[PDB]
Amino acid sequence: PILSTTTLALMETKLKGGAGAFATSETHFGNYVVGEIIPLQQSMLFNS
Amino acid sequence: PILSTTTLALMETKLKGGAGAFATSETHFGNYVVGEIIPLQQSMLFNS
Amino acid sequence: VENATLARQALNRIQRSNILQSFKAKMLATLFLLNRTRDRDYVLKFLTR
Amino acid sequence: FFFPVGLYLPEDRGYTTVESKVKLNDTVRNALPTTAYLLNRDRAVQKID
Amino acid sequence: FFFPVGLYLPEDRGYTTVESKVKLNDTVRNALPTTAYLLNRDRAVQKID
Amino acid sequence: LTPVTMDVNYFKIPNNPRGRASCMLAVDPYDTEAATKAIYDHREADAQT
Repeated sequence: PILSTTTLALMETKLKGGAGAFATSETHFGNYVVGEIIPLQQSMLFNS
Repeated sequence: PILSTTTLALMETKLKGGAGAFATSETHFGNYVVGEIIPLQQSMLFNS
Repeated sequence: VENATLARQALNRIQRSNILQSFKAKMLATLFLLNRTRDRDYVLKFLTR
Repeated sequence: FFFPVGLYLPEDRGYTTVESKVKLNDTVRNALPTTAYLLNRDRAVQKID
Repeated sequence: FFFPVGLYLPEDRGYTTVESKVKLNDTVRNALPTTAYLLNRDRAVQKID
Repeated sequence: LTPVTMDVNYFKIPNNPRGRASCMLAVDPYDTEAATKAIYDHREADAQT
């Protein structure tokens, strides 16, 4: 699974999170995010 | 992009926020901020 | 000392403005530093400079 | 990789776990999703419809 | 550098992410921002309209 | 000038203010027709957005 959301609001909530925030999944009344199991987005960009 | 805001409230929150807050890109109903991507405003100020 | 190397004629206006901006920043930074900050690196660097 | 779009969570079991963090205004476009957001090669947001 | 002024985000997909931190009183003058705020060379706020 | 309902997320990333990227390290070398198609042909998708 890859980080995806049904509404930009939770995406903006994810973008502000600290290190490793992408991994955790979150849901709302009718919206959700699924976290990527592999921390690919943090690891790949960390190389610069 | 440079740190910009469409209402004084978010600008005041940015000033009150600690180091590293300028990179954030928070939003609101019809108000928003765009955070600087290079931390220029913090790095430049330190050396006077 | 940090702007002595670029001025090579009479002070152009922009250089003087830079001098004033550095004046206001350094003046607000330097006031009562010994009472303000008490870590070794800052004090040693300040005295050396 | 696989990712879903256009899903409908049951209303008679609805719940929130982010109430203190995010708040969406009352409009059916938010209530019933029809869009998904994903990241590109560079860490930027992209939209699929 | 570039910066946007006078934009209008969609209302039907409106959303908030700072509700616990900041609050604005109900007035359309706030709802449709006609000005932008930017930072001077020194950390001071500038007001373009 | 720029329309009112511009997608603001375009401004949150390093981008070209023209609204359409034209970086010439992407196009094939000396293919003038391909380069002008990349810049001006709005019946073919832009890169990076």
